[PDB]
Amino acid sequence: IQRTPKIQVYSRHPAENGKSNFLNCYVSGFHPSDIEVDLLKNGERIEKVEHSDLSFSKDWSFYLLYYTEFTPTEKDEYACRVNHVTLSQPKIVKWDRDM
Amino acid sequence: EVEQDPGPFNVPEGATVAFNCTYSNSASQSFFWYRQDCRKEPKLLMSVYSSGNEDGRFTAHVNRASQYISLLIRDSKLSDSATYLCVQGAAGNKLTFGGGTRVLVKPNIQNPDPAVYQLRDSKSKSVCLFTDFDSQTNVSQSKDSDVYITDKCVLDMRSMDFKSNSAVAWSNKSDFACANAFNNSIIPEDTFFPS
Amino acid sequence: SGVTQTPKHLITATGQRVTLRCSPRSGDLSVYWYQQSLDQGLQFLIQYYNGEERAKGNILERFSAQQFPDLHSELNLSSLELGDSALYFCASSVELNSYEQYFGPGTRLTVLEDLKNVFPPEVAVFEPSEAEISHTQKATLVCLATGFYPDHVELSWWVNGKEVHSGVCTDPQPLKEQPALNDSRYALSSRLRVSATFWQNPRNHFRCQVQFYGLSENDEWTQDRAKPVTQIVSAEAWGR
Amino acid sequence: GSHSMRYFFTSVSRPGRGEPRFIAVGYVDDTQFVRFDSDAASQRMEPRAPWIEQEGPEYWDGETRKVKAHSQTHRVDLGTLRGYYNQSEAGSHTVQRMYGCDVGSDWRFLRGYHQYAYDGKDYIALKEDLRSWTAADMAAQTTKHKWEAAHVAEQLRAYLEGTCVEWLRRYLENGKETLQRTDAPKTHMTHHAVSDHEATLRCWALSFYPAEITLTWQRDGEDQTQDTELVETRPAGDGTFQKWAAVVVPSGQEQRYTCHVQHEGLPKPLTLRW
Amino acid sequence: LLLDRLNQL
Repeated sequence: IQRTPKIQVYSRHPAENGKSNFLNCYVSGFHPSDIEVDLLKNGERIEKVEHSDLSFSKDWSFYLLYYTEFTPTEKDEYACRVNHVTLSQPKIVKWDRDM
Repeated sequence: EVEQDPGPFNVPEGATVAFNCTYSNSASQSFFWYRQDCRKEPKLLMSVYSSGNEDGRFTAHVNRASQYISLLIRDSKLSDSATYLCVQGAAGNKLTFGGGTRVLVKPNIQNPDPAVYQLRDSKSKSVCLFTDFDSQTNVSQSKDSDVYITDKCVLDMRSMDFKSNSAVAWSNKSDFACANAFNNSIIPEDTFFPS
Repeated sequence: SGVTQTPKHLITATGQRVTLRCSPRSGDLSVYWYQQSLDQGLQFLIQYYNGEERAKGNILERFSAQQFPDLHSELNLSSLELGDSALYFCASSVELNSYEQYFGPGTRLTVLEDLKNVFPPEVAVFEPSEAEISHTQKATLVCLATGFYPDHVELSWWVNGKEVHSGVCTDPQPLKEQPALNDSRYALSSRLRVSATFWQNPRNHFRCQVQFYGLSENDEWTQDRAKPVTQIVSAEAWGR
Repeated sequence: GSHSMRYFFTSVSRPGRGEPRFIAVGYVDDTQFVRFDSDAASQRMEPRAPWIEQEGPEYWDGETRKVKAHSQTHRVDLGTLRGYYNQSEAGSHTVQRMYGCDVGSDWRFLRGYHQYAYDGKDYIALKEDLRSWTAADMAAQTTKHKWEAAHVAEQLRAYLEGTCVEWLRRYLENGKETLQRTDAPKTHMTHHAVSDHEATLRCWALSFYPAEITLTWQRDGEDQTQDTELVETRPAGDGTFQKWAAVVVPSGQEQRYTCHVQHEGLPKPLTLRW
Repeated sequence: LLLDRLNQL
């Protein structure tokens, strides 16, 4: 069985320009567990990103939280790139602070 | 991490005997009782994975609060005389054995007839046979060297429905005599000394 | 077949090497070695699974083991010491990580300082007393085994060519013929009791048999006496 | 409140590249408290909550030895299942295992679990009576006959009804300041034009613990399913959770709609209106 | 606390 990741991109706390925060990319519902997830700042990959320990839901599908400390600015763009065997091309999901 | 009572527990035939074994690590959660006859291999008697387990005349019980394991033997038979090993499983793969509890089931001698008899060599020598005494009689070793006395031993004529205690004494001394062989033991006052 | 082990008994001198062999239960892939001593009880040495060493107890450098493609195992002990005297138990289990370990019958190893003092037993049978027959209508035969060393002996009673267990008691431990001396030889007694009428039938034959385990025929013997090899010593009596 | 302890194990083969990757995680409720990673440097069970760090070295030594034995058994399992399914020796495959227990508000045993999946498909599962098995296909039937003959369910039940709830209750007390806490949702509603005549109302719940929550939309007092959307509850990364629910409404009618949030931390369900 | 007892598929 394979399943396609769901992807949400969001800050840990309400985004305030100039105030330190955490940028999160949450992938869930996917199988097998092999997956690439990167945080992007203006299209460039962020180097120091952490992630939670591999875990799974009651239906055996996996979920992971990727995250990194960041200070949002009015001008800086942020996004999450996800690649997985179920995806024919990589999914990029932009962070939308006013959702 | 496994400490049990060494014994020997002397149990009247048909009685109930119980002993404890304690474990040190509160995370331990798998235990067993093993039986081992002298110089033979340890054999699983019963497992205990939860609060307890009852298998027939045997009953084991894990007091997870007290951190000890118990075994209970109801209507003790002479065949229950053995060493009982308290056994802990760790990590899923490793057994840790306690030093063992020895239990000796004593026969209920209905008609004790304590006597000391002289047996002679089949092919020429003699030996003293203290026999038919109640299981409360203790046979001691002799202070004198060159005087050999064995422990009490229970035999069982199954077909005759008869059990008997005996001990054997022998020496190579001229001054050795069956009337004097067991003088270091408290023997029944009505012991038969046939001339 | 269950768990089997060879040899059953080994008598050796300090400084020698020995090999213990174990064939696990058919279908079992794990084999375990255990050591049972008087001073520390049953202790886990080492486990193999499908040819690979997998868990290790407090096994000494001079101990080494192996599981072969046919899954039998070999335990090799070198530079033997007095302290290595022990019961060595093989065990097997189906799975890698299991508490369901089935034990073999054991190999008994005795390490002596030298073999100067190994001795087979002398075995003698003693007929019932007339006093006991007339007093109890029962008849007790006593078998003595004397002057053996070490104490690897098995005593058995045989009536009319068939081994008996009813009405027999053998001492559980040999006694020291000289308790003050270490290396003292041992004695062992057994009784067999029958009805007076069964002893009185002259067609009944009684034999006390002592299997003694000692030196192998391929052991060096410098002493001035017959070589104390693994042998049976017996004594007999007929009914009367 | 009722409570749960869960252990989750993933083993992924990588033939030619060493032993399988093995990750074990332990949870109380929605709080992770331990992990092990076969590829990490420590080679130890590691604490992931503050209240588990108070356990001494005996606890950590013992959980490390157990979790490493778990990894070795599930490494053998990958090999076994490969044979069961007559699969090539080359490919990567995944064995997952979960076990744990639920307790009620009196912290007494409610139910236990012990179940496996292979390549994301159900393989074998202990049934709710803790005495029988659900085998998902014919390889798993082989396991089930073996486990029935070895009376595996009986030994699992001793853990699930006993040890598992005893240690769950230990963690609930030692960790009471965080495990027995409820963080109430912080709530607000956002609004977006979505067409020339429609708008999206989004009802937000932020910073709540535990993860269980209910977000509902009503129109003129009636619960509304048409044109609503629920996002999966997600971790904030600080131990609390986040969730939103949105509905598309005719523009000019925003004020006939209300969002309704229920959560254990709320003394009374909240009602939000645009 | 982990379960110690392990059984192979």
